[PDB]
Amino acid sequence: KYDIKDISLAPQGRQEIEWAAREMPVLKQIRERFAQEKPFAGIRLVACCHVTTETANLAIALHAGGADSLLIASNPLSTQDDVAACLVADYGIPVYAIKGEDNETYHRHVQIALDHRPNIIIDDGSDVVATLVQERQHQLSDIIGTTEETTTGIVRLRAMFNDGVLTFPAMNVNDADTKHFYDNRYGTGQSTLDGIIRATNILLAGKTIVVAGYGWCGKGVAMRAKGMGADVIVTEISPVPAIEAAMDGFRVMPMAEAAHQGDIFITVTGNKHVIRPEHFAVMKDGAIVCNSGHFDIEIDLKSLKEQAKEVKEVRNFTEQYILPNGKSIIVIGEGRLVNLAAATGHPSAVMDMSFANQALACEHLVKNKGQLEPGMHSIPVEVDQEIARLKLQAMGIAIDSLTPEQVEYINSWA
Amino acid sequence: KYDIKDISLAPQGRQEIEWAAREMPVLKQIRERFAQEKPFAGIRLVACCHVTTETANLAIALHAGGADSLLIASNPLSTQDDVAACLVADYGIPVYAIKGEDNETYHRHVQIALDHRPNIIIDDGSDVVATLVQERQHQLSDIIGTTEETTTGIVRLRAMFNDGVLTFPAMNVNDADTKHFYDNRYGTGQSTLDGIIRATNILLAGKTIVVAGYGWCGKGVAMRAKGMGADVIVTEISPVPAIEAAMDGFRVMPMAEAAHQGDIFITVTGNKHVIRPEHFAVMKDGAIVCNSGHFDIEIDLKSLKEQAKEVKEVRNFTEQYILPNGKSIIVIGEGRLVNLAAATGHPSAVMDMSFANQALACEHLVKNKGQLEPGMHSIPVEVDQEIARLKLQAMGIAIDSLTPEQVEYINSWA
Amino acid sequence: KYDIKDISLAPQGRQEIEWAAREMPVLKQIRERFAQEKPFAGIRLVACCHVTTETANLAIALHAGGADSLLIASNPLSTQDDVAACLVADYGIPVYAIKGEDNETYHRHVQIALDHRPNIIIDDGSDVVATLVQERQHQLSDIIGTTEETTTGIVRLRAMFNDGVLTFPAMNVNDADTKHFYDNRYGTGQSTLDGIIRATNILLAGKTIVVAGYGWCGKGVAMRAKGMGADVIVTEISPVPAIEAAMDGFRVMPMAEAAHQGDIFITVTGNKHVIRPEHFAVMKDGAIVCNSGHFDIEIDLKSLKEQAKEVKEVRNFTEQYILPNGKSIIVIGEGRLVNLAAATGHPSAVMDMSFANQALACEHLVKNKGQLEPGMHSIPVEVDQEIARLKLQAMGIAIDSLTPEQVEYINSWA
Amino acid sequence: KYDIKDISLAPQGRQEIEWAAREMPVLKQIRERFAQEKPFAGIRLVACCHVTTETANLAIALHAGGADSLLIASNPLSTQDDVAACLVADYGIPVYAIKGEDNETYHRHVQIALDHRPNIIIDDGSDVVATLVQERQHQLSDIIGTTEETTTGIVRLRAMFNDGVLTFPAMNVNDADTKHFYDNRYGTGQSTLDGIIRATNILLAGKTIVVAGYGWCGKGVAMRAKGMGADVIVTEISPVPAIEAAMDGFRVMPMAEAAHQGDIFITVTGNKHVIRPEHFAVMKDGAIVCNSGHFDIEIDLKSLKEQAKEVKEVRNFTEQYILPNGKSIIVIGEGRLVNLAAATGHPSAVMDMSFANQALACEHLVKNKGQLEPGMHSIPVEVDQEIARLKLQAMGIAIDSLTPEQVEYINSWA
Ligand SMILES: NC(=O)c1ccc[n+]([C@@H]2O[C@H](COP(=O)([O-])OP(=O)(O)OC[C@H]3O[C@@H](n4cnc5c(N)ncnc54)[C@H](O)[C@@H]3O)[C@@H](O)[C@H]2O)c1
Ligand SMILES: NC(=O)c1ccc[n+]([C@@H]2O[C@H](COP(=O)([O-])OP(=O)(O)OC[C@H]3O[C@@H](n4cnc5c(N)ncnc54)[C@H](O)[C@@H]3O)[C@@H](O)[C@H]2O)c1
Ligand SMILES: NC(=O)c1ccc[n+]([C@@H]2O[C@H](COP(=O)([O-])OP(=O)(O)OC[C@H]3O[C@@H](n4cnc5c(N)ncnc54)[C@H](O)[C@@H]3O)[C@@H](O)[C@H]2O)c1
Ligand SMILES: NC(=O)c1ccc[n+]([C@@H]2O[C@H](COP(=O)([O-])OP(=O)(O)OC[C@H]3O[C@@H](n4cnc5c(N)ncnc54)[C@H](O)[C@@H]3O)[C@@H](O)[C@H]2O)c1
Ligand SMILES: Nc1ncnc2c1ncn2[C@@H]1O[C@H](CO)[C@@H](O)[C@H]1O
Ligand SMILES: Nc1ncnc2c1ncn2[C@@H]1O[C@H](CO)[C@@H](O)[C@H]1O
Ligand SMILES: Nc1ncnc2c1ncn2[C@@H]1O[C@H](CO)[C@@H](O)[C@H]1O
Ligand SMILES: Nc1ncnc2c1ncn2[C@@H]1O[C@H](CO)[C@@H](O)[C@H]1O
Ligand SMILES: [Cl-]
Ligand SMILES: [Cl-]
Ligand SMILES: [Cl-]
Ligand SMILES: [Cl-]
Ligand SMILES: [Rb+]
Ligand SMILES: [Rb+]
Ligand SMILES: [Rb+]
Ligand SMILES: [Rb+]
Ligand SMILES: [Rb+]
Ligand SMILES: [Rb+]
Repeated sequence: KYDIKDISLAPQGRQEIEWAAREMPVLKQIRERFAQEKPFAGIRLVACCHVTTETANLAIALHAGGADSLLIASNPLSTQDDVAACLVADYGIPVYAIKGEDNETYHRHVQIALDHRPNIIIDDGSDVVATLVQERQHQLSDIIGTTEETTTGIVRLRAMFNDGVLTFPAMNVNDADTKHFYDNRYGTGQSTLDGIIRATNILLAGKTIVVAGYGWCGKGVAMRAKGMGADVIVTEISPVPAIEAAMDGFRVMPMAEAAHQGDIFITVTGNKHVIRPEHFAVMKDGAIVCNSGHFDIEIDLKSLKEQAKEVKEVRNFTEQYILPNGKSIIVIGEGRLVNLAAATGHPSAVMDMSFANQALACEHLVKNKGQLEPGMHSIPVEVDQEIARLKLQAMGIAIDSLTPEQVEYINSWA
Repeated sequence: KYDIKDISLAPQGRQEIEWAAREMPVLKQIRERFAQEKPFAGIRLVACCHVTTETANLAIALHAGGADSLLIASNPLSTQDDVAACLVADYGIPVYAIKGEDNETYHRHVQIALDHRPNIIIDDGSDVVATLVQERQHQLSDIIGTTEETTTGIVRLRAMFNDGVLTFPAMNVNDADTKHFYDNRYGTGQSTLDGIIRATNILLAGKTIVVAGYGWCGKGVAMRAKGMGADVIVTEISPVPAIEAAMDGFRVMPMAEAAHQGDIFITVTGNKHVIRPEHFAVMKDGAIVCNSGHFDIEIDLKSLKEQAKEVKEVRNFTEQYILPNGKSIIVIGEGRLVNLAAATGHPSAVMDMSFANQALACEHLVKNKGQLEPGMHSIPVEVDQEIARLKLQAMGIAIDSLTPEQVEYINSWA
Repeated sequence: KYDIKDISLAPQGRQEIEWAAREMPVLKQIRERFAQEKPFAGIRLVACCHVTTETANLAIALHAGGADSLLIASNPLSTQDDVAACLVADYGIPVYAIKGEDNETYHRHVQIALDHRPNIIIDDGSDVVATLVQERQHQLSDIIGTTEETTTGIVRLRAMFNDGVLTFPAMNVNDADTKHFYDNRYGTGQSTLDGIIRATNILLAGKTIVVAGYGWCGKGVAMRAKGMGADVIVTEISPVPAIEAAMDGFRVMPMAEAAHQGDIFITVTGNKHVIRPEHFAVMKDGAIVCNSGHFDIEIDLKSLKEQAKEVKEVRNFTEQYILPNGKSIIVIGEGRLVNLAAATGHPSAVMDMSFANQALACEHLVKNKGQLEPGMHSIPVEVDQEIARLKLQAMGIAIDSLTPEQVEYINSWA
Repeated sequence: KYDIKDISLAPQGRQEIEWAAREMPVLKQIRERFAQEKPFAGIRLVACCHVTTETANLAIALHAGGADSLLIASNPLSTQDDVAACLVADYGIPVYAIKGEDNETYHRHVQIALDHRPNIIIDDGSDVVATLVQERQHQLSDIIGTTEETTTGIVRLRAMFNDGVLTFPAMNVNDADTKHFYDNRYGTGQSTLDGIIRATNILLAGKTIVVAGYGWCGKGVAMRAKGMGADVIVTEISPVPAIEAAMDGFRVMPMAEAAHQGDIFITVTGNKHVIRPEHFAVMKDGAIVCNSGHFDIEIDLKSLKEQAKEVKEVRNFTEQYILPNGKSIIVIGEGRLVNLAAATGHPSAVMDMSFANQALACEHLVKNKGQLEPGMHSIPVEVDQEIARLKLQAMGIAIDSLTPEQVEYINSWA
């Protein structure tokens, strides 16, 4: 079966999926090869991903390869209901995903997905893999391998590995060059601001925007906020990215100092409770807070709800918390990934490369079944580099190649 | 009465109007003085504006001042139907404006507006003022003055003046410092890209974006396109702004040369047929064209429709024209103002200053009734500067002031 | 005769003058017409300019036109001694200008210039014109007109006008579009940072740089400081440019608040005592202060010297003032124009347009002798626009032109 | 003994060395510890480095640690003669380095340095290490280890390793986070443009600048050229950095296409013959070419000299080659590292971290003598991270630290 909002949205979803595919030519080439070679014949697969037009294009590629897939939502607010209807109605792919589903429904979907007995699990944040290892030790025989889309999931998998429970291969998709160099940086940079503007309509120019974290995502968000005229503050816990932020022209300071100054706060750390009650207490009246790291827990919304004497929905995706002293704190997207909650996530141009990595990582797991050591595996260099070559070609860009004399010069030392 | 889509949308419109008001503190101060002083007591007023949350806040301010106002849509795609509902149901202000109305409905609304016998007309593009002068010479005895919001309207007013038919005062709101330095540049820069992204979800980074025109709007569009990672080309007809664009790091070239290279074309010239049939024929497969100047005629869409063998709707706000050779041209928003057709227009932060100028220009017209010469009047300097002082204060920014000795130094030449 | 450092430097000066001429093609075209038409036959001329390779190219053009010219230094630190040598030895043009000359030498040079009995005076800062009006009322019968290169000179001329003593025509070269849109903004933006880096070798990335003033020069300085990775603070006295700086992404605040934070301070206001004793006392240990407005009095160096217990020369163009608490304040170029004191001033590409305006303004004065009203005259629009057309062509940039139907559309209001 | 230009320059060199040390506080702390602990007592050391004020501060730190050092120039045009005089006269350190020395003198200095019988070799480009391994196999017993400052040297060392001749430990200083993230990127970005401007005085705004290579140095040069208003073209041989360049807003193309368009060409590839005769032949008349990669061979100057019918020195650091068809090619710095040839190299702020890595890498080699495997060693993470911590502290920047609960969250997976 399936569990979706409205099957009648399938014609609209089909339209949106085809529009998204215009900038996914690398994944389109992979799909056409998969249709011929059927690498996933007889394989059962579970994908826990954001249910978007880009994920649909990945799901259709795995379907073309013969995979018996089941899809569930990575996050209650990121699901595109028209996409879910199209995958069920047009491709017969079971989808368990409703935009705005409660937590009980989400956990039921994880159980149904584990009952599919997947051989391959594509995960985004590692929730299904963690639940497999904790609750379904008796199913581990099914597992050929798993993949992990995002930085937060990679951290979880390392914790699993160090705990001695990562007893199967897991492909580190996030850390492929063609994933986090583009998706995490340029994709998040544009789509995070997109979500903020779609939720609030606010002018970014002249605002002070605080970016917590200066890794791949933070560099992108700060870069684009600056491009839109914002005064950017960066917070960090490590000195190397902190120095980078300073030399990129941004003001670096502890969050306690930034909390007095920000008009908009954006967390992209992958860590818990980066913005806390002692920070809410000193924020400007009407300060906006939002999260672009995989889990909402980066903002301590639980404490904010306790502190506040009133909460009201002021707009789509926008809630106003009123503190007992009468000052307000505006939260976008209930603290969930603001690019996917309030807009449509990354453009398909960067998801082409992220999901090419997903598709070829799944092919890698099956082709090498019985030959991969348990634990985390990076994407093979040849795969990573071929995705880049294909994407640069599809963007219409030509570059140079080394001559035999230049190759001789590199290998020379005298 | 009125002519709107659905009066049941009024509670939603009220919520949106109040959200937009948060960054209109200057206009709010004017509203509060107007409610005390009633400068528009006994005055009938027509406003032909984009029916947005920002225009609503202007209409409420004129209402507090005593104006007997009637509002019609400047453009069929920019009307926000919940705003129209709120103005009718909560303020008793007649609104003739339905999103998506046809051309005949629009011209019927203009005739209704003129039958209101306004003493003051606020216009955006000067269509109502042109109709008044053309068809209603007998009504000119009613006119205390008019105002004009946008650059294309100022150009039409100059042509009316030179034709000898501008026989009343017209306030040049567009060219106030606190209007086109901010609205036209920073407002359009953000909101134009907002409309493109809401229509297409396209990644701007890595695209070649052609901006036609490097005036106030084109400077803003190019600045923010560059900030979002695009490769920017600028076209021009005048050498001073062309040199500026070169020294700002942009490529400058004729549109015939840009036509082969652009991925996204954005017209902001105020002129007719800037993108032409001979340009469509050489564009890249899947090039996107859109317009952010007041009238759609900047793109020769009539010719495009005759060159195309087929037109498809690919998603909201987006049409795909397929040429006989199979290549596609994408049009956003039917060539209408892309920021207002596909998104919500400028943020309220800059419309605060634009519409503070409108309200104070109307006050200037009434206080000086029977004393102003016919023709175009600029916004008085003391007014323009007071809007800037109030806005800067409302942004929480403090600056310096000259000491008495520094003042003496300025007036010393020895 | 002349008064220069070393005439043996002439071959070196000739080489530098010819290098600078490569990006002065507009002025070269004017020189070639002048040599045919001789507009300055029988005219005596004084030029008080920065004695640079660019001024040399201007002097050569006036010479080709027949001018009996005499050149003196506008500023003791900006004189290039090899340029002075070449103008004397190769062109027989009297030059009174020695790099590093003392104040008494400068004032002696002004007296020599006035004894030349000029009919035309080109001034930069209006010092010679003020001396002429103040001391030489009997010579005013010689004057056909004067010109003024820089913003501070225009301000002094306005004060002369309002005092009733501007009894001849003065051409406002600074405010020509092709002057202060390019020279003042992009020229100063690059050359000011050039002077700072040549004086100090300091990394700009990661520094907080305070720019006093956000007019044409301050916009350029802030733009390029930001481009080099600095955190930029802007101070102002007027709200319109303050809002601009905020929407350009810069922090705006009073200088008293900036004084605690800046690593490098750059004054470009045209006003007196913008950096003050109460600012020195709170600056960071090792803060650098410099001036890029025409006169050094923008920084209160007199007070700094009295607050300091000791001053050391730390390298060329750089002085270290040590305060009693042991903290240091670094002054570049003794507070004189840092681009011209520590480097070579604006690139010749923008001086081409500035000094094309000078040459054509002198021609305008002579062709209209005995016909111009006393007071300030702007550069004629046809002149300003022709300079822009020639410069754009010389940069190899082609743009569009309106078709006949597009022209008709502009003049249509119906 | 020693071999320098002029011992009388020592007072000026002392001044310049002290000025440079103001932004080298990390290396100053290392020097003070070294003065106490004497890690290099009884050690002989050779450094082949650019003989700059920053290298002098490193040499003084090694001297404080008890090292018996000898310094030679890495490059004939980068030597600062006043620094060389100060090291000889004030510290008794043998320096063999004359700015502008011929190739025969440079090779003699390498022989004298090898006759010092070093135990530690600090190299920049690996020339001395290669000569040791090729010519002095009988001295390898002396060697505790070597270090390598730059990317080109690292490539050479890998070639040595793969050839089986890297029979001792070599510290990869270049690839430390606190080296190539800042030095190669932000340092080269500023100092390369500094050198171009000091040599030519050219306005960068409005020029087309071609950057060959988009690694750490290329990203910096392109970023700063764009910050100065240039239209930037990037050439590459690999698709990952090529896609990055596009998404950063730059035009990516093969060098054969860029050769027609560039006004200024900058090579930062580390490879041979990136700009070739077939490229010179299509360049604009007056195109400027320069190199910022360690060796000049990135530009085929040998072929340019053969093709040209004439060469003349048009300015300091600037040569004009005239081709038989009369077009000119301008070369800066004889194709040598333009930041060091025409200016003073990187600011001391970034060399503080690069040379902290050098100093602590030398301490690491001695502390671990007899315990390091032959081959290339990366800088230990704890050393790399401590340099960053110390530099961030000295820049006056404070950041956050993880709470115990955040640490628990990272190590958790369920
Ligand atoms: N919303 C999206 O579409 C999207 C896309 C990609 C990744 N992500 C998520 O974004 C987050 C960040 O990913 P990334 O690739 O940038 O990771 P990263 O490892 O590259 O960077 C994270 C950075 O945050 C810093 N940091 C950690 N804790 C911090 C704290 N308390 N305060 C300040 N800085 C802190 C770290 O020092 C590091 O520099 C993860 O949750 C990842 O899954 C979201
Ligand atoms: N969409 C919005 O919200 C919005 C906001 C403000 C203004 N506008 C409109 O935007 C347009 C531009 O206004 P502006 O204030 O920038 O005007 P402007 O007068 O300051 O600039 C227009 C520029 O376009 C150039 N130009 C004219 N015809 C051209 C052509 N054929 N090709 C290339 N360049 C050409 C002109 O030389 C000029 O530099 C007007 O139609 C105005 O009404 C729209
Ligand atoms: N060094 C150069 O090569 C060079 C080149 C051009 C002009 N200039 C000089 O630069 C100065 C500025 O010229 P401009 O064209 O930018 O002038 P402008 O009139 O366009 O701008 C000056 C700005 O400074 C602001 N200001 C004035 N007093 C201030 C104060 N006390 N604190 C802060 N802001 C203050 C004004 O509000 C204004 O916005 C003048 O002295 C001019 O002669 C120097
Ligand atoms: N001048 C300075 O002060 C300074 C400072 C640091 C490093 N360097 C030198 O700069 C050079 C580059 O160093 P890096 O750290 O940026 O190296 P890197 O390995 O990070 O980057 C080099 C880049 O050039 C590209 N490339 C190689 N051959 C090419 C070709 N033929 N055409 C185009 N692109 C090509 C590679 O794909 C790579 O992306 C080296 O020679 C290094 O020693 C100089
Ligand atoms: N349009 C999208 N569709 C699917 N996944 C997305 C989209 N935008 C972002 N993501 C992914 O979501 C992850 C965070 O949960 C990121 O690693 C990113 O790859
Ligand atoms: N949010 C908005 N509400 C009302 N008018 C707008 C909005 N955004 C842009 N405009 C105005 O529309 C005019 C163009 O028709 C511009 O001059 C601008 O002032
Ligand atoms: N290279 C230069 N040669 C001559 N004058 C210059 C140069 N650079 C700046 N100036 C001029 O000096 C004036 C300031 O005194 C500026 O208005 C500017 O036009
Ligand atoms: N100021 C400087 N002093 C010494 N070495 C430098 C300087 N600037 C750049 N370099 C170094 O030169 C190397 C290239 O030969 C780079 O790796 C860089 O670390
Ligand atoms: Cl493949
Ligand atoms: Cl008011
Ligand atoms: Cl001419
Ligand atoms: Cl240490
Ligand atoms: Rb979508
Ligand atoms: Rb080599
Ligand atoms: Rb709205
Ligand atoms: Rb010069
Ligand atoms: Rb130096
Ligand atoms: Rb966790």
